[PDB]
Amino acid sequence: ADCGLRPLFEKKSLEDKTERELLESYID
Amino acid sequence: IVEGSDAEIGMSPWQVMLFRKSPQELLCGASLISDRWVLTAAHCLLYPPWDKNFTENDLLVRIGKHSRTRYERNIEKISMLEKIYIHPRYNWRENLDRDIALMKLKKPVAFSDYIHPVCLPDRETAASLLQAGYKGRVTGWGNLKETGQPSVLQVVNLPIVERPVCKDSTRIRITDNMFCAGYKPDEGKRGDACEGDSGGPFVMKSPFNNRWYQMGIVSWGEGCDRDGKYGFYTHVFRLKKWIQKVIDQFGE
Amino acid sequence: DFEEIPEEYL
Ligand SMILES: Cc1cc(OC[C@H](C)Nc2ccncc2)cc(C(=O)N(CCC(=O)NC(C)(C)C)C(C)C)c1
Ligand SMILES: [Ca+2]
Ligand code: NA
Repeated sequence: ADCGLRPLFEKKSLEDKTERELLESYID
Repeated sequence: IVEGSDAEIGMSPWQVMLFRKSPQELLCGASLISDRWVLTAAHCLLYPPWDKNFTENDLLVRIGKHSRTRYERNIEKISMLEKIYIHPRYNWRENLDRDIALMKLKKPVAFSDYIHPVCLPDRETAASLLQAGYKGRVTGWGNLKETGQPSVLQVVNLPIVERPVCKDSTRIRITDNMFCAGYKPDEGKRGDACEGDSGGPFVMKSPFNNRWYQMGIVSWGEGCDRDGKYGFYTHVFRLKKWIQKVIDQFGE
Repeated sequence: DFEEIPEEYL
């Protein structure tokens, strides 16, 4: 099951322009 | 979406447009959770105070889209509905408690670079990620302002808000089946869902396994992007027993 | 405002 893994991003190890903003909020 | 930006191509491949057949118009957002099941808000389908009560043959689902208004030949897929399931305890009279519906497609949709399902959270996911200050992402083709419409899918990242602040922002009774998200007036950044974004997904990217999870569904709001107001989202994990019951009873 | 979709889906 490959839910939640986008063909044009996670499947090719490319990041989208603003997902890092999400990760940076995940602090603690 | 107010104060968002254009999506990248393939950024939200689980995004679904609910499309009214006639007159042809955007009705709502939705999300793809498997090859035959689409998740949305119950208020996209049923809201008697505004004379809304749509049946299966009234709508279509459009998957893989980017452009709002164009027919995106060789990219999007259009699906008919076999059946609608609304939560039996959806509280349309008061506060849209349990604002959730499922739609089973007549035929399975083929996945592609543009069409791919989102994950649903389990208990541990929700616990790890549904915390004040943590940001999720909302997408849609709804209005750009409260009082126009985008050429392509819009995207905005918004922080989950502390439940006492959510409660203190509104006269409506909030429940544990809802959460709110948005910036505070002192935070300076802005952003919200708006009319036509209802039913779309609030997603979070797990830092544990790099997968996207749908934590929320765009539910109700009072205005759009108003200082001191927050958007409200159906708490998907809290309603997952119902999701699972429906798919286990009626799925193929 | 919306482009017509193929007849097949209506
Ligand atoms: C069907 C519906 C939809 C709705 O908001 C849709 C709207 C598009 N949703 C969002 C907007 C901005 N951000 C996040 C979400 C808001 C409402 C609403 O106004 N409600 C209140 C209705 C109500 O009681 N109104 C008065 C005037 C009688 C008090 C609901 C039931 C909470 C109803
Ligand atoms: Ca209150
Ligand atoms: Na606000």
